[PDB]
Amino acid sequence: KVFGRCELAAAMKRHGLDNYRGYSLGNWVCAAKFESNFNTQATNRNTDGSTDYGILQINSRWWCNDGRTPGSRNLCNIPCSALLSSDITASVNCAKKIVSDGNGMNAWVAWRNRCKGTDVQAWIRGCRL
Amino acid sequence: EVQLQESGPSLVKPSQTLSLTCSVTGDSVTSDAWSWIRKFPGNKLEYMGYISYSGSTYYHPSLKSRISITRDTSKNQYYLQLNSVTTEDTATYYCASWGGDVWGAGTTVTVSSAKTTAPSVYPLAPVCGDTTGSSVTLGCLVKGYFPEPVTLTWNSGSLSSGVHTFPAVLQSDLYTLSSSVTVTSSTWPSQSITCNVAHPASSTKVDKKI
Amino acid sequence: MDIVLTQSPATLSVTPGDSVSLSCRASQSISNNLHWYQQKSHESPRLLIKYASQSISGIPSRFSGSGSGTDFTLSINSVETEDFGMYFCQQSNSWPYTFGGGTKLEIKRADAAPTVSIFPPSSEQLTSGGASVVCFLNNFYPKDINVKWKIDGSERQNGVLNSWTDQDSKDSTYSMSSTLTLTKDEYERHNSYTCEATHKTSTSPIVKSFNRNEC
Repeated sequence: KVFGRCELAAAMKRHGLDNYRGYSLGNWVCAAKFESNFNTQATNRNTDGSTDYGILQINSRWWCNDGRTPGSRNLCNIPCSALLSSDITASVNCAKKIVSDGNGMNAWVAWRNRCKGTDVQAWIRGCRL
Repeated sequence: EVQLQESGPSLVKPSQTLSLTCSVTGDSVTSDAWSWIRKFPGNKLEYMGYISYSGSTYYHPSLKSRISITRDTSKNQYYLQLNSVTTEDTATYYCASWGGDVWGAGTTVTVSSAKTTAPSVYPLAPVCGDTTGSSVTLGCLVKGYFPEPVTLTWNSGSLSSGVHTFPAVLQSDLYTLSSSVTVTSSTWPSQSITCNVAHPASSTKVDKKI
Repeated sequence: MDIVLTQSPATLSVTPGDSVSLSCRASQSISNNLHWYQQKSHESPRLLIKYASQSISGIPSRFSGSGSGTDFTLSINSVETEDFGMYFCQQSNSWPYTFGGGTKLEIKRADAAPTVSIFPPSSEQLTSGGASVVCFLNNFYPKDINVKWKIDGSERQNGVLNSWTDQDSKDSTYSMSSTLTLTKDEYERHNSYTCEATHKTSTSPIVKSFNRNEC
């Protein structure tokens, strides 16, 4: 499904991403927007046999297993399909595990480029959550 | 299938370094982030820190200064180093996956400068062998040994009912443990009752008739 | 500062078949980043609920969690015989991760007065210059109990060490041993030694004592 901006922020809040390890809710809303336009079914293949899945475009070479990616590490111990659900539970859990690494949200290149160091609070600005 | 197991010196001296190893089996150590968690005496848990799947680290601020966590990708193990320990670092140490879905059995690390010491075994009997009720309880005080543990039995095992052997407590740097055994009055002193104590670390075993 | 997690009640006594609710409050909001662990005696902790209310595949359905922000609850729908032990909450919202002090689930049973026995120092210990007076208080329930030592009618606190057993697997009662240690010289300077136990099973304390002047 394709979330509404505010609808997604409310969900992300319910799922505890707001202020998770020092990252305000805006950061996550902004990241989702630029990564998949709030689309849970979004996918994108890469040069290697890996694919980015879900609202947060999580890679299948290091984070999830789709049973067909060379050098899969499945760090999130989850089937990549779980990241395409209308239920964001799984994508959030994995995102939290990713951001829990030393380099934090810098894992999402799209975040650094268009969200990192910006007034991200703008993304939840206006929402009645 | 993934399983963890801690190993390392069970005894560390004050000011020295505590070192533990966690062996990851069933999977690669690079297949997850890992942590060290310790449990102090009063059910007080402390998350010491964790090492990511990338090798980067996060240390509990209270320990940031004495702690070091590393990993070895060839042996599939990660380690814990904790400097300048003091008696307060005595605790049960556990290694676990960052997710908390897998845990090692845990291992106790005791910080003390005490040297191995055989225990003194004392018989506990009523004042002037005075029997009262229908039953009587006798005891055995196992005092001043190091390190743990000791094994205590009554009549080489032939007396197993009505026994209460208590957890050892630290007394003046050494351990002290007691054990009570209750029997019918028709049993004692008619029949001999003996306390058997073995302390492996000091190669000792002593029998004390009550 | 670091996030503080307060669990209540400290201990909870129930009968298998009943339902219970365990509480965990955070000093600061942590959204849904609160996890529940179970730890049975002689066993390592086991994760039961993750992110406040998500279920772990493989954990019995009777376990469930709720709440958000600073108020969380762990529920056990009909506690089972193998469910007794410690329960801790833990937050992963901010570094460092911190644990609550834990709630202890113990088995409920009928009250039982302790069986108290007192023992004087053995001749062997006295010869070595020491003097330990031991008192056993066995098979009582509930767990709360107060033990007071008295020498020649004066309460004595220094030199006292206690040890408590875990809830008895045979009859769900508790037991403890209290030991008063003195030097041979101190011991021989006094006469009456008393182990007094105050327990819910009686308004008047259970007194076990002996005099040196005799025996």
